Amino acid sequence: ASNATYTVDCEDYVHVVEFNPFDSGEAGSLLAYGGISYVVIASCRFQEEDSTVEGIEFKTLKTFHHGERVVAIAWSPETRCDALLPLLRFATAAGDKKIRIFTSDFQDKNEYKVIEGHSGYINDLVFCSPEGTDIASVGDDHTCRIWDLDGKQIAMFILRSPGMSVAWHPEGAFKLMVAEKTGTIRFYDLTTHQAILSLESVQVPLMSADWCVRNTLRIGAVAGNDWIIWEMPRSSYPQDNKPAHADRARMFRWSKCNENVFATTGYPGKMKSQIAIHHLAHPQPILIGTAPVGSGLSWHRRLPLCVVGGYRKLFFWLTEM
Amino acid sequence: LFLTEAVVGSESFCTDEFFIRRIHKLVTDFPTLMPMKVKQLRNRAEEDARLIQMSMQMGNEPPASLRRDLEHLLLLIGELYRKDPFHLELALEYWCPHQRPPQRQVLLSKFVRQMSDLLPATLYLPYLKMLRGLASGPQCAHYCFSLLKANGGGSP
Repeated sequence: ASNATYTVDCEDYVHVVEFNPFDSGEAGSLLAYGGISYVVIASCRFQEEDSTVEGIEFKTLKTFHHGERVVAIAWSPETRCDALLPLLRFATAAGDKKIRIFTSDFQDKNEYKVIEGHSGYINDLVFCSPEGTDIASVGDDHTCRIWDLDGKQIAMFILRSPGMSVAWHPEGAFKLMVAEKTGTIRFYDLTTHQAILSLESVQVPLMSADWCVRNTLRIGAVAGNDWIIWEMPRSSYPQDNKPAHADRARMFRWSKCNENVFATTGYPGKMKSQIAIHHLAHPQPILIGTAPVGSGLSWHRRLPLCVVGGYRKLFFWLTEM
Repeated sequence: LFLTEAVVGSESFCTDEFFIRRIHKLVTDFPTLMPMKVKQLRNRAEEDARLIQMSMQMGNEPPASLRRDLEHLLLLIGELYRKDPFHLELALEYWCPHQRPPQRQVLLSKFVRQMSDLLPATLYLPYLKMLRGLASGPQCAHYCFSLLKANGGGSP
């Protein structure tokens, strides 16, 4: 088990962690993490980006009182730290089945809006517009729902099982990916409000799916114990299927810098949650990390670096390319 | 900036009367043929400047994304008339007392006065440099002299 390259202390348990995938106009990479009753927004700078930094410079920028356990965080594309018009916008899902949109100027103006209408737990959410006006959410009510920033439901797709992950297509307009617990991944067009296509996993339950940003034909997921890769439009069947974890895989995320590298996490388990970093050319994980109990997995935008939340700590692994 | 540094930079520009006339026409045609756009832009700039500057003044530093084209514009006017080889007292275009004041002369004179009304601290220097350039050619001397003198009759 590799030790984490960097470790940052947190006030409480980290339930979710997400790097800002967008350019905020700052030299540092923005990071959001959700606790039991709060969301923290921080800036991270690494020695690999700036030779004036020894290891990791971690600065808390803002803390938002949430009052509920945060389960998912989505960054808005409008998020900017530019000194002329700073705007922080992100969405959260929590155990109360509500979405909260937070807006801040990083000064005194801190607003949040509550969106209601899911009848079950929300499992995942994303901003599903380049303009950052629309939010997609999925949950245990067997719905995928589309919301404006006004909290009005624009659209609703009835699922055949609980929606487990949702992702916007990185290049193609109007394409939403929805991963269902029974192994089906569906693609929806938000203009026509129609399902375009599905993929099926060989294993169940399907727990997380992500798009490869560097190769928009590739989808990766975790189902049962295994990680699964599809290459579109070649087949509805997996191209690759290999073991990820000895007992239940939970999260899958593609590296933002390398189309052959991805991370998986094991389920919040008695054997301390393993992070496994995989490279498609290798039959085994290139790195196996241990986090004592960790939830959330996110990749840095530029560096070959991933973060996992744990017990009062963030753990960072740099992958040698 | 390019017209200021690269064109007039040439000391040979000092030579051709017809160089000065053409550029003079190009500069006078812009406020005459599209002043609406011109004014839009002026006001925009003044305002943005004021805003960001004041914001920083609270405790920050001015945004690296600033662009003072007006100041470059004021310097351009100052440098263009600064010295003319022809010595034809062309700067006369800046002064409105032959002609029952040609509409063009009135608008330009209004431009010089409008720029003096509630002058932001950031435009103070470019404006002086502009005036400096506009007071060449004796007739012009006297006229702008008096103009400004009276305008000061509080404007920084």
